[PDB]
Amino acid sequence: MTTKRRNHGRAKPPCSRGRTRPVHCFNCGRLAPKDKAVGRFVVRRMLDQASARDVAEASNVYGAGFPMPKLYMKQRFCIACAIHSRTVRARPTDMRKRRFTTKV
Amino acid sequence: FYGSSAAKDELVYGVVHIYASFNDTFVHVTDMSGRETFCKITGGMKVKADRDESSPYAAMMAAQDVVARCKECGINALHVKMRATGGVGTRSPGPGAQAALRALARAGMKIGRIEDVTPIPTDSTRRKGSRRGRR
Amino acid sequence: ETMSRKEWYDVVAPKNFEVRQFGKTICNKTQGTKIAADYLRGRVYESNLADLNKTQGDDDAYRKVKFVVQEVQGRNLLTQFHSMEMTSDRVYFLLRKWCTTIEAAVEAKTADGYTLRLFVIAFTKKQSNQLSKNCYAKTRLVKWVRHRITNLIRQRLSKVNINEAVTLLTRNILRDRLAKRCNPIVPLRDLRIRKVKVVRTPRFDAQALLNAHGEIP
Amino acid sequence: DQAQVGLIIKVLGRTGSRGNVTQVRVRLMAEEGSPDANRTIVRNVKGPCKEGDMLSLMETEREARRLR
RNA sequence: UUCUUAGACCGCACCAAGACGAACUACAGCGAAGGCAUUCUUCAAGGAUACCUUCCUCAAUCAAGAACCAAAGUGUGGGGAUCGAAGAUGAUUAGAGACCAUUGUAGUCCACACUGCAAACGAUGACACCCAUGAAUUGGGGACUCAGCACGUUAUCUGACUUCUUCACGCGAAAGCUUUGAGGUUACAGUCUC
Repeated sequence: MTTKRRNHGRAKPPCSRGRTRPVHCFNCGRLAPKDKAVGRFVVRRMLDQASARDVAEASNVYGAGFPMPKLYMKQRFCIACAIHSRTVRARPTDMRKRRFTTKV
Repeated sequence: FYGSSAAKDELVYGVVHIYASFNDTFVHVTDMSGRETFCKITGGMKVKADRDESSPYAAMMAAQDVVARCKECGINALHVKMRATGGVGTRSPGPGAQAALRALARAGMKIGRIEDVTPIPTDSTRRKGSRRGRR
Repeated sequence: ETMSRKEWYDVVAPKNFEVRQFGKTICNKTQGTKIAADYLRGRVYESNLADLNKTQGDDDAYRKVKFVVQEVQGRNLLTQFHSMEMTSDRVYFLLRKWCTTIEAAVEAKTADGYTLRLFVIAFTKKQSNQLSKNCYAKTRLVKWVRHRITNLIRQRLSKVNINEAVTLLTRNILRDRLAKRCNPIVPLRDLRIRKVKVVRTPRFDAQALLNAHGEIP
Repeated sequence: DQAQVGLIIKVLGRTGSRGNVTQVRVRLMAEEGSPDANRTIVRNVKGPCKEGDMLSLMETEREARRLR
């Protein structure tokens, strides 16, 4: 019916591909096309600040000695998935058209 | 004693595999070999009721009985390897991580050279779920 | 307990590491004709690189080293190379989206009958002046970089034995050359060895092993 | 029991939603210069609190809220 | 539900078998469409560009007719790790192979045959002309050792995909569409077809 979104909720432009590979979700296991799927990059700590202190005490070769590593992952979510944990939210008309590119 | 008597008055590096998931938390003991071990501790021994066997409290309560058995095995320093979950599971550990570490540090064990050792695929099989997901 | 029949040993490493006894390990007693020494052989013992060497622990404490047990002797354990591994996290630090990832594998056969898969990795680097959002490259500028890699590694290591070849990977003499030589083809950010896996082991020989440790402590 | 004083160093903020419980931070003045790397634990509190209030602690190494 | 002292879970080492190639992977590319992602080697192609080479109207679009065509299905043989319709068991519920959980057959893979049924969508038929604003990207062209090289910047051009979330005129019932048309149409006629 009505063209709600010009790009159709995709990063896939018309008249190019018409097919982009499916990708699983790290929530519910749902598949969707890669372009539709909602990418985020996490940078998840291996220790809270509160505990970081306590462990860096007992360390000598680590903590102070070398900066602590972090678990990195890419997270591709489904639409429904994203919305429900409210990391993507509905926006007014003027704002929906805005993009921030791939930068945070 | 039972432990060090030819490595005594010197630190000894164990290794500790920590596996944190949303049904239980495990704390294991290895000696930079992985071919021999001394103790296998599960959250579920210390705390009962399946929800609370993966909770932070489970971890810490278990961790103190790591330390108890390490000082009888001559182990003093502990390398640590944090593990999340399977390669057809998620990439997130449960809440029992970050609890265990602090409990050990505070209990006078040394901690150095922590690592992230987890099974992440180059690619693997179709993930459990459906096309339409769990719902 | 089970500690009634336990014992201890050490782990001796080659002379081309700067720490000989980096480990203190545990193994069951003979307990009849089962024989403790049998079990001890082919056991893998991991470490961190930066503890085991006192040189280039600055460059990486993000490398690990493994070994095997070729021969049990004394309370010692006489070992030889198994793998060297870059940690999972270290490559993410490097990695930037919008820069091409290159990789490659090389079968590198030494002077000895040992043989090594050398996995390699690399990434492209934007020029100092830039306006593009892309550091994307042509395909001829991919394979051509892999070309010099395979050449230069095979070349050197052919006439160099297993022992002294390990040294080049740990002290990262290889990496420096590789990163330098490839750079005019495409500016690289880093070039690294991801993983070093041992394929073929040719023999067990008392002499070569003993000599490769120098004098046992 | 253990009765271990601590001074409420500040009002950490509002956590919970019942109108009952607040989450506040406790600083240890119990220590005499004994090693603590904790060093100021967050504690959930029952009923009204105010800064500089001493209170006894039955527990230590509390991170309060956690992920749960 | 299910699995465990006949030692599970867990850790390390090694091996077997089958699928797949993460991240990097994009308001990017190639292909007529459907579609296509590890590396090396190999066979035959396709598009774009460059040219003071060649041919000289050989064209455009299409009833008839021919070829290709996602997934699920059917035939025969091989394979069968993972997931999984049907089935089984446990919950949830007033009722529940339900949605959920543990299992599990067909199927999921490959070869050779069929089927031609999709929101096969850009819901926009094909070819051709004219039509403005700004900033980028993708290829080519212009101003020792796979090496008289490769990348980048300034400027120009031809060919592709799209954005102005300051797209000009105009059109449309509005949403919207804009050299990339649904514009140049009651001042109604470029061409063909469904």
